[PDB]
Amino acid sequence: MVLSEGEWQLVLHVWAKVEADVAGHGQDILIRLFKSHPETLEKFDRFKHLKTEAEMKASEDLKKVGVRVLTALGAILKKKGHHEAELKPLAQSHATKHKIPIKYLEFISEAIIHVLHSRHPGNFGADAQGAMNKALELFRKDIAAKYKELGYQG
Ligand code: HEM
Repeated sequence: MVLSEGEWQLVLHVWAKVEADVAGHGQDILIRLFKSHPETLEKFDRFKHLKTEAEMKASEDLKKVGVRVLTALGAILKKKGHHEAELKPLAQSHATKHKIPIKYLEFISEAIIHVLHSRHPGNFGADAQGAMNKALELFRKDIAAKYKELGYQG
């Protein structure tokens, strides 16, 4: 798939608002994930222990990870589709070290859209949301293809 410049602009425009507070958004997206799809939390040996949303909120470690998640995602989005190089090492670690199914990338996508929707209503109307969904869809499809090449495709 291919996004139009207009669609990229909508993505980048909300993203710029996310960038005003990476850590806070990182935290909101992960907690959202963990709450909606608790099975995802099992994938994190580091966080597995966290029982309640309050604990999750208090975890500096969880916060730290959210920043790394968003930072990486942000770098990919800014590439506007030319993200081969950035994807490689991400696909390698997620497929071979972390074993993260495409399904779970679907769930995080859903959490991202949910949080942007809540926090940036004015910059996240139907068009912007559609643009974001395409971008996240393109990410997922390219990562899936890499998984396959790497022997995981799952
Ligand atoms: C938007 C998609 C995601 C991006 C951009 C992303 C990015 C990252 C990055 C950059 C790191 C550090 C380097 C590395 O290990 O690759 C990381 C670690 C990790 N990620 Fe992803 N990831 C995403 C989705 C997920 C999902 C959905 C899960 C599981 C449900 C997952 C599980 C992990 C785990 C368990 C680690 C290592 C955590 C630790 O021991 O600190 N990630 N992730």
